Amino acid sequence: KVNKERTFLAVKPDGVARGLVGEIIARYEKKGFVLVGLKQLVPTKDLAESHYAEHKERPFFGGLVSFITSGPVVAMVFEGKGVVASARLMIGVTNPLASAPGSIRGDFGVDVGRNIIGGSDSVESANREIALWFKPEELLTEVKPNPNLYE
Repeated sequence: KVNKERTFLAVKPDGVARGLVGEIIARYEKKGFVLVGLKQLVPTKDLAESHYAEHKERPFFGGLVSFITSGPVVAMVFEGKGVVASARLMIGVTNPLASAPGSIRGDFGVDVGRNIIGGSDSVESANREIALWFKPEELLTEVKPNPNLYE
């Protein structure tokens, strides 16, 4: 069902180094989304290249891959109604300087290349990304819907 949609979010090495992990997780918890997967890791080049495959024909791909593998990342899966599009709205837009106050990039970022966090752009991409970053055994099996959040 609709309330069981999931998205993949990565706090990138800049977000981790700046001590923004808890702030970010708290925003998603307060919204009512449920954490169904979480880990810190240093991504491998193989994983990073697959993660960023949509950009592989562009010159900036190499820099995205080098950066995401340059230090720890906090990988997360959140679940809830419309979580893919909502999590993106909560992040802001590609340019942090154009991101509205209240959004994560709007409150915390200034540079496209140090954009703190990325989220899946679609349900199809989210399913692909979740399977890339997490083994099925690392994900919660089932979330009972909170009646205070869902009718």
